[PDB]
Amino acid sequence: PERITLYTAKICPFAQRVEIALHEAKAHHNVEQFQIDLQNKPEWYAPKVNPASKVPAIAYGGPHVPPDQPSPESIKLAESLILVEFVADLFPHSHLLPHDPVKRAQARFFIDGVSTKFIPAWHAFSQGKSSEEDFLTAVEHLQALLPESGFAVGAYSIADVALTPFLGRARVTLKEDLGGYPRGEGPRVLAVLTSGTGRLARFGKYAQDLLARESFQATFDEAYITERYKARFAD
Amino acid sequence: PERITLYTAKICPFAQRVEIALHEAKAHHNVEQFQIDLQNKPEWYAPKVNPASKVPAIAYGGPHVPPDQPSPESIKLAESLILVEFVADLFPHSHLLPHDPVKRAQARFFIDGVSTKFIPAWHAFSQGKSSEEDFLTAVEHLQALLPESGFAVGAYSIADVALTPFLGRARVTLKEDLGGYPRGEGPRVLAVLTSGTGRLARFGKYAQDLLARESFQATFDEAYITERYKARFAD
Ligand SMILES: *SC[C@H](NC(=O)CC[C@H](N)C(=O)O)C(=O)NCC(=O)O
Ligand SMILES: *SC[C@H](NC(=O)CC[C@H](N)C(=O)O)C(=O)NCC(=O)O
Ligand SMILES: O=C1C[C@H](c2ccc(O)cc2)Oc2cc(O)cc(O)c21
Ligand SMILES: O=C1C[C@H](c2ccc(O)cc2)Oc2cc(O)cc(O)c21
Repeated sequence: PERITLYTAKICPFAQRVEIALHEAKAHHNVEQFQIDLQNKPEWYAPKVNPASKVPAIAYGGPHVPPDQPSPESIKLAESLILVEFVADLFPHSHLLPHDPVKRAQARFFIDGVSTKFIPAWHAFSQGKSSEEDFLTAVEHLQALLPESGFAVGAYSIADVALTPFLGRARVTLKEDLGGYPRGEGPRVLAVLTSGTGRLARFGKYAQDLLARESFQATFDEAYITERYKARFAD
Repeated sequence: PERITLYTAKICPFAQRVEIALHEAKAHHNVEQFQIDLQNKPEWYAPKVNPASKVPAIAYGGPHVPPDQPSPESIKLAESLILVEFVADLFPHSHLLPHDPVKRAQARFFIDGVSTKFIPAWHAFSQGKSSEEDFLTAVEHLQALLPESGFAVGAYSIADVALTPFLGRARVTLKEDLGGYPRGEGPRVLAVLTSGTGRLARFGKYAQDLLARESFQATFDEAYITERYKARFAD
């Protein structure tokens, strides 16, 4: 494939999706990363890379240029789920996208559930807007899609990529009691989520497997995430 | 491919996405259609086909069975965008999915814009919730993605599939003054949208092309849609 510049941020779970994808493709050392400070975005980012002014975004092909001076000739692509599929499409030996058409749809249907149920339900619960049961209900929906063993469609796929950055950050929010509920309520919810027992037994094992995946650990600055998350709550 | 049963409804734009896709694949006469009455859903639909109780849904493979008695052995798939990609994946000679990885991402990015901007903005405006300018702004976003000529990425693709059912129904809503604004306001907005002139000139030509596409006309019961839409407004 042509040269890739990835515009990312350690803080952003949507961006880690693309970092995980590149790492699964064992291409993480072939691409140039540039970190965007989301509180102080470069003035060139929105007009030259992504008018939505969000990470991730990729500059694909074109001449060799400094990453803070992206070329007009590179192809600009945004949206983490789309970029994950682009990475699968560019590096087929990654096996991110299953060959079988049925298995692809099931991976993409799981992503739909990550997108329309888990993430919004996590957002609402971690901010104190909704109930614990609303969050657990959304997780049980995903659990019900899981096969008896393995990842979302057996073999690791884009489905697991979509979920993992939000799972690992939720773990941090809950382990450290940053979810807006009294002390110990956070850690109790983590155990429900990841113990491997109880109503979310199967999801708990799956969660253990997602967070052990090499690609996740290598692209997850837990110390940086945990430090930022405590400061945010402190306000 | 194995046998396909498609659970659909003339009224539903999300379902027409799959009908358009099948027709582009020149496979519309190979699949069994079953019409779901969304006001009186069969009792077997949710437990045996799609627990979300929505159309479209596909039963894939399995034995030959009556469509109102779907087999446990067929693979059940739901979500119109995912089913459109499944159809592209099953019938590659349809050319619904471009070969080039960059062109696929651009088609899918357009769909993201159809999904996150056009459809929600149309929904809000057609019900009287938001402003005309909010709707036109969302359309101009899509316009800005269009190439100088052709469909969303040049060649017809899944991108155009995603949009067309909502465009053709919006046309009906607006032509017939069913949008909640005084008489003539509907028809004025249609001309803005489809004239090929003005601020939405390029989109207007594109709209002309989407609504002339054979696949759209063959899967669009305009008389049935127009009759239902007038009755709805009449309440
Ligand atoms: S997490 C950082 C933000 N990213 C996104 O919101 C990406 C979401 C996209 N829809 C996607 O790609 O999935 C970000 O960059 N936000 C900018 C900001 O600071 O508001
Ligand atoms: S238009 C008919 C309804 N379909 C959908 O809502 C499908 C949306 C999906 N998210 C998709 O596939 O894109 C439907 O069947 N509604 C059931 C009802 O009557 O409420
Ligand atoms: O069709 C979809 C929609 C789904 C999605 C659903 C809701 C949402 O808010 C965001 C994404 O994401 C996807 C991700 C993919 O890799 C491939 C797909 O075909 C889809
Ligand atoms: O990644 C996405 C998300 C996009 C989408 C975005 C927002 C939304 O609400 C629904 C869908 O739909 C898709 C449709 C596809 O064919 C392939 C894709 O990769 C995607």
